[PDB]
This record gives sequence, C-alpha cells and structure tokens, in this order.
Amino acid sequence: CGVPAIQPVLSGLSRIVNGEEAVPGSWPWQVSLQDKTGFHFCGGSLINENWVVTAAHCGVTTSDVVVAGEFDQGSSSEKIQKLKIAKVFKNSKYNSLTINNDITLLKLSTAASFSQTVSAVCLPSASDDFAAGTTCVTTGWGLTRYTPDRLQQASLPLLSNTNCKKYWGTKIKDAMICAGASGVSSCMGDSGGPLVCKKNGAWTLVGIVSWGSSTCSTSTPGVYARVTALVNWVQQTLAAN
Amino acid sequence: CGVPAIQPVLSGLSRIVNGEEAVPGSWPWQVSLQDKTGFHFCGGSLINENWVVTAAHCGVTTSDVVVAGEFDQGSSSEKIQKLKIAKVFKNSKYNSLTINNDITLLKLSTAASFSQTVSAVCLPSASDDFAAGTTCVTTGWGLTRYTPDRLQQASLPLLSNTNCKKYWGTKIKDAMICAGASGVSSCMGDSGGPLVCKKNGAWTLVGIVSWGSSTCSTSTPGVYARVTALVNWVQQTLAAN
Repeated sequence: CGVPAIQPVLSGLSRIVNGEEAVPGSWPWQVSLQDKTGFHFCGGSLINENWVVTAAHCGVTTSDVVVAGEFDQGSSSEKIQKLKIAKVFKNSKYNSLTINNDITLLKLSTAASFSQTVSAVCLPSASDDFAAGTTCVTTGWGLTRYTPDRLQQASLPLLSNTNCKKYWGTKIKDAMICAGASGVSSCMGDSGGPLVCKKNGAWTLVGIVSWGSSTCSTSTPGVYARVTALVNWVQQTLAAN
Repeated sequence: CGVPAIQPVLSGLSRIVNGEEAVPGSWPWQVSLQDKTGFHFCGGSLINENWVVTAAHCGVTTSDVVVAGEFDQGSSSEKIQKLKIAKVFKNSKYNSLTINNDITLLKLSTAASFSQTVSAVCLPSASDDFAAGTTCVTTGWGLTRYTPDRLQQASLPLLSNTNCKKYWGTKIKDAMICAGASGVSSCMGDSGGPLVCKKNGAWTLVGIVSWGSSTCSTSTPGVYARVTALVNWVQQTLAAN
C-alpha cells in the first residue's frame, strides 16, 4: 500500500494558490463517487480491492457508483472501472451537525482490479503521531464545484488542534485534524477525499475531507476526520464483514 | 391535520431579526431528532402517528430518536415522547453535493400518541400553487447552533425561483423553494425543520429546511426542499410501507 507505481511529482506550485495538476495515475487510490446518472459528488480512497473509505457526510448509497482509475472526468477515452457498491457502513458515532467521526466505509459488490493506476493507500495505526508542521498532500476534483477537469493536488502542513481552533473555534473535536492555512487552498479535495502523509516511504491516510473555507481562502485550513482516531473502527468493520 | 389544538400566536416580532418564541405546544408536528446520547442535531415534522418527514442531509439512522411534544430542550419537567425509529427512507434522487431532492421519511417503531401538543401537519397536493409573496412560517431550535432553548418561530415570504437565484444562483433547482430576505433570519429552523403555509384554515408543509445564510443574514433567504415536487414520492412511500 501507499507506493504508487506511477510516482507523484509535487512541485513548488503545489504549495500555493489552488495547487497543481497531478501526474495522471499517480494517486492510484483516489476514486470518484458518482450517482446513478453519472454525476460526480464526492471522493474517496481505496484501502484494498473490496473497500473504499470516504466521509459520512457524503451520504453514499448502494445505488451510487465508485469510479476508479480516473484522471480526466471530461474524457471518455481513458481506462476506468465503474464499481457497484454492495453495502455502506457509516460510523455510528457520526453526527451530521458537528460533522464529527465523519467516516464511512463502502464495500464493493465486485473487487476492483488493481493495476498501475488503481491500488490502495496505507492506513495508520491508532498510536501513530503525525506532528504539527508535517507537510501532507490532498488530492481531488474539488475545484470543479466552483475550472480544471483533471485531478489536482496540493501540499499543505498539519496543524495542532489548539492552533486549528484559532480558525474554527469549538467546531474542532478530538477526532478531527486540520491542514493548510499556509498560502494554498484545500478546495481541490472533494468531500470524502484523501489527506495523505509519507512516512517510511509509504503514503498513509491521515485525513478524510470534512469541510474547508467556504471561499477557498489560502489562509483558512481545511478540516478532516482524523484517521488515527477512527482506524480501530475501520479494522473492526473490515474484520466483521 | 394542520389545525393545532393550541393555536399559534404570531406577532409583528416574528417578522424581524431572529423571530420570536412560540406559544408552547402550538406547533404540534415539530419534532427534535437526537442521537443515542440525547444530542439534538435536526428537526422534522410528523405527518401521521407513524411517520416523520425531515431532510435527507440530516443523515438520520435507526439509532437516532424522534422526540415529540417538546418545547424547552433545557427542561426535564415537561411531557415528551422519545420515539424509536424503525426504518429510514431516503429519497433516491437526493444528491449530497447539490442538496436537491432533500427529503427523508422516518417510520417509527411504535406510533406516537397524538394529543393537544402532538399531531400532524398537512401535506400539499402535487399541483398546489403557493404563490411568491405568500407569508409562511418556519419553526425550530436552529438558533441554539450559535441563545434561547425554547422553540422559536418566524414569519417570512416565499420567493419565486427566479428571484431566489439572485441570491443563490445556479444552486437553486426546481425541487427547491426559498423564503425570507425580508428583514428576518431563517436560522431558527433546524435542518429538516418545517416551513408551513396556511391555506383554507390548515397549515400545510410547503418546505423542509435545506440551508440558509451562513451568517443568518436578515437579507438572505432560506432554501427549502419544495414539498409539492416531492409529495408524490412521499405518498408512494407511505402506501408501499
């Protein structure tokens, strides 16, 4: 996990404004969630061939579809996999008002076929420490909500929850982690999309997109579900299902 | 339906600022949705003894609870009914990005006991016309998200979808209706709470709270699911279940 066959290329432009276009296929766990009519409404991350992790506030249902291996949403020429969803597992501690414990697992009806452009992100262990100041990366098509149709990426630093509260106040709970406010927007991340940090040569999922600045401010950090706080629930869910 | 045993009292103060406190029990279809720990996160409306209608973006589950007959959330002295949810019916056309077709039905495990303070709102027919300019009412505890712990009410006018788009642009779809921008906030309405209009001596559910001004502006209208566009789905759901 966490080692793309097509290596990401992150330049200085990933650190400012609205980030930059990713190398096609270089974020191979990134999926698009689409409705039964083909409309893209959320992102997510493959954690193996049968499971996608996303945000609970996406409200995914079994009639939505997981699209893997995509780079250009406006293209009909590239190879993609449209994967039906068999069952949706929402974390029971999710709260649609505070948006805390904002994590949902999707079990696919048929496994994805992993390839150079389709593979899994690594999960952290519950006791992993991703220190404030660590540079991490968010990816997605989030800018299309407001524009490039190809997958974008941005590099941005983790904040302590104390410092994040200077921006978002009592909205920040223990099961959340914030990133950004360093001169780049977090808006390229779709709801439910990944925030990954590279430790020990592998990209690890540290956050799942919950919300960000309503104006995509380069000085307001994004807010993410804190995966280390929820990974024990993820592993219990996989083991029981 | 739509005829409270305790008649509402709506004064001039319901038309300005953040509205006014309701007469206790005078909005008897109004319910509170709470999590398994007792935390209030959404509103809804009883449409009979076994069914509550709310917003799909509330993400209600069968472990949440419907609380009927409540006036003061900070009180343990008033009579209430905590009603378990047997099954949740989300409109399949709901879209968590555009928030269109934002309606969900809750079927209770055991019927509510209707009384002076607990009874049903009326539903419109699909072809009913609630003209722009009609004065309607929204109720709820929405102000507690930001403060009075008792149920509030505000009177505000319906807008045409054309005029609503001057405020919210292409966010406004046919299955939405807007109300307000007349000197009063819409923020007293909880997510999923009612917008009712009185035609022929009965209060009819015209809207369900979807979103409003992020700053509770008195000059920005609230956006609601348009019940006339969704009532055929409601009736099919009740008849099949």
